[PDB]
Amino acid sequence: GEELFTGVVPILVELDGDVNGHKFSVSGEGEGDATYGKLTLKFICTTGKLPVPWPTLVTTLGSGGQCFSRYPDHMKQHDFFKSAMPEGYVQERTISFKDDGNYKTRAEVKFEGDTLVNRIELKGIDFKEDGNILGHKLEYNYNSHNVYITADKQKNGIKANFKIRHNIEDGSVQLADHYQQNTPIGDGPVLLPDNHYLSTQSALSKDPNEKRDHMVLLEFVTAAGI
Repeated sequence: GEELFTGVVPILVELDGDVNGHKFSVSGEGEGDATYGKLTLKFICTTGKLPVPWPTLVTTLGSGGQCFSRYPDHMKQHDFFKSAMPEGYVQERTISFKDDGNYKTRAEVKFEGDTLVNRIELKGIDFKEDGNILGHKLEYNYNSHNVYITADKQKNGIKANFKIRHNIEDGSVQLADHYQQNTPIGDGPVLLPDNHYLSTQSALSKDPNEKRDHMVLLEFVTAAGI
């Protein structure tokens, strides 16, 4: 439940991807603090260079940030993510880049000891050869986003819909529409929320001592709407 997130929880993230035939793997480690709604993670591409830009992977790789959200006192009954723990939940997403391809995922966020683990299977198709993604025209940055959550009582889980604004180097913005569905792994009672949002902010940086392809993610997630 929410009892497992009172202190600093260590995180381990693993991702196997396949974008337009290009195969890659990403490892990540870090820690989250639900009291501050903070998440700090370091990702490394274990297969060499990443064939997609790092900003396009933030919501998938940093999906654990949704579990570390600071929910206000009058809202702690709308926290699905924490209530699904230790057994966790299965997450499936469809990220649609406007005028380009899409990413289809299958993720699992659960507890393995004192460590929260996020394992993802990603498949990307229909990307343009010299488009914003495969052409690496995205700036190494990120903007704020609100994750609009609604309950799916039929499947005992939740649904989420949101838009990500990716800044391009020429001045344009690349829209990435997100569709999300979560369902618990366990049979025990989970918290089914009313309509609300997760106010999320993401800051990206580099580690000047890491020679490998990496990304440092600092995320701040707070709940609101009710």
